[PDB]
Amino acid sequence: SMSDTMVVNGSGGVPAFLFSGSTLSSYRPNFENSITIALPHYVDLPGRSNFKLMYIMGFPIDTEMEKDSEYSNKIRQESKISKTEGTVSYEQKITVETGQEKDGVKVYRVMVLEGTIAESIEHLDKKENEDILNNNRNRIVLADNTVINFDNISQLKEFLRRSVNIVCFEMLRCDEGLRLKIYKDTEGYYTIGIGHLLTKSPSLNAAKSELDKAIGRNTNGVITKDEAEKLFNQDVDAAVRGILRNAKLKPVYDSLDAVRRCALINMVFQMGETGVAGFTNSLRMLQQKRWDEAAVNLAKSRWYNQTPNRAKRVITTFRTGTWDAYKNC
Amino acid sequence: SMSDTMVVNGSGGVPAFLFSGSTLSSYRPNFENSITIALPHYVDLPGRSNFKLMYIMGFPIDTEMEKDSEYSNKIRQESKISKTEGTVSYEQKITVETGQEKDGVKVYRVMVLEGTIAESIEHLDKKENEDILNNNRNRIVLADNTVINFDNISQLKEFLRRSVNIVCFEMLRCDEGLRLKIYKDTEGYYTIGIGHLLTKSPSLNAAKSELDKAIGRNTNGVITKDEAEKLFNQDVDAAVRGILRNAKLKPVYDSLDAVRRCALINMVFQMGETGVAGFTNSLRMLQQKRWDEAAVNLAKSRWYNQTPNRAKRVITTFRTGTWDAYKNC
Ligand code: NA
Ligand code: NA
Ligand code: NA
Ligand code: NA
Ligand code: NA
Ligand code: NA
Ligand code: NA
Ligand code: NA
Repeated sequence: SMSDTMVVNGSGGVPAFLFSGSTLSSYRPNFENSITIALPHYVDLPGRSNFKLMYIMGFPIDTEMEKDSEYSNKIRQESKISKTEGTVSYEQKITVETGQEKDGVKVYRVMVLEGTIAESIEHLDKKENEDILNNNRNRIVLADNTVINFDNISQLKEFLRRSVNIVCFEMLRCDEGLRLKIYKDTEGYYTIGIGHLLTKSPSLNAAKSELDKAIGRNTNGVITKDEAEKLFNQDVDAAVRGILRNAKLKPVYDSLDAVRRCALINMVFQMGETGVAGFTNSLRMLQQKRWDEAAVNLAKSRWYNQTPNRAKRVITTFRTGTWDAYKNC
Repeated sequence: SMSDTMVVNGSGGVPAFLFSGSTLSSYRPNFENSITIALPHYVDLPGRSNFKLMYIMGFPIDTEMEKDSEYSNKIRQESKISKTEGTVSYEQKITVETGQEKDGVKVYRVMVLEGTIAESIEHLDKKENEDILNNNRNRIVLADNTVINFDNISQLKEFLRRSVNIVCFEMLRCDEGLRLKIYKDTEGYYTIGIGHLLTKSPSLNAAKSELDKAIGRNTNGVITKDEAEKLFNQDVDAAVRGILRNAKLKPVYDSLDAVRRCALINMVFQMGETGVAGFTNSLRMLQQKRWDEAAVNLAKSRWYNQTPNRAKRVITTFRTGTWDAYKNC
């Protein structure tokens, strides 16, 4: 007929932009002739059940079908973990995929294959990955082969950041408290959650307006426990973003392990970025991993003199890289 | 190891730009679920032996392997047709492919699937196809499943144009002669081949310089029969290019069949583009397919009066759309 399609190019699809962008993967299959990389090659991911991958042009495609097949996976179970408020334990590897599904067939491009949460965060922020992530369904395939389906890409990125930032949550809760209703801090300012300053305005309505903006709903000044975690995530993200823009803080931050990063973030929560940036000598000792020397030097500061109990806890965290000071808080 | 590749994107390959550009194909397979178009689907091309295609994202891939396989073709035989000077009969459909081969494995993207030569010419000139054609090996798979391998894309395009233009060759040979050595035309000007004017200069050296430039070698004023065909192809191509830029000639040309196009090209060879563009009424009659009226009107012209024998032959070609006037020339 006249409407028959005679010319095909790369437009559309089904899923969209399927072979665009990049994939991060420590695993790299070894098949064999170089000129046949664009031909499909199938492999079972080492160490995993029901995890067959089809490679095309070096990219992995994860297909699931209800129909039994030697070339696709069985339909995977959905995880019970909340896509809105849940986390994945921060040390587990994850697989991040983007694609489409319908009528018992699922076709997903693998974007991160058994990567860390932090690797996943950086990878999904790459500009070359915007088109594929923004135009397809995004999911995580967990280490146990269950799946978390996300409503949109931002929800997935927020879940990832929540999973890494939660590592600092109980530490800051210990030091700053956790409140689910607006209260006044020791300076008279409206605050909620884990030391989250809403406004310096004496207007309670203004504080509620700020809270509603941060949470994204009409809270009437009351939040859930998970929303305290949401504000905390926003605050940690802001702190880290500022640290990385500050030539006095980036090198030390880049050098620290997760637990010690929490201690640096704790200092920023307490005294602000500029204040922490003033600790030139102690920061240098931390960057050089001179833990005992750093701890000794931090204790000689006005910070330590003003709040010695919290400072002792933070300093022990820098000295040891453990949660010893926060056990049973 | 530290050099291990952890990030893969679309760069390189193996063959290069394999899923770029567009494919022209009257045939369109019917598989089945929309979201699985990026998964490989295999089909045997209807009406052909040893012609299995692998479809990915709507594009066909033609693979050949020495190793026996249910998923690739047997190695195809090379055609005896000359890649430099040969042709394919102008009514045969052809398959144009671009790709790579080595060590008994061949992987080719199908660019035109059983298309006409004219369709192939237009398709391979599309800007979106430049990258894939310029960076891979180009071949034609003929209707008999034998293959013509081209040294580069220009050689393939020239072969295609030669195959369509040869249709006019014996007609113009009949009317203008064929000479393999430089001679002087009736106006004293150096000429060769099928009425190919080299220069109006009285310098034989200048004529040889022009000839060497057109042919692309040191000819010393002597060409082969196939080189007369090369000059003819260049002249037909130039004539057609001019016709399509001329608002007075394009509509009639667009409307004519192959044989009648040769008659219009014959007129341009004889009297130049501007001269042919003067035949407003006769061109209009041709465009409207009023063959008898056009033939009657063309015979009333000064052209007919000056060269009635050639004009009678050209006019019969416009009247009938046959080679009747050129049989046994
Ligand atoms: Na790893
Ligand atoms: Na690593
Ligand atoms: Na990894
Ligand atoms: Na210091
Ligand atoms: Na056709
Ligand atoms: Na057609
Ligand atoms: Na066709
Ligand atoms: Na006329």
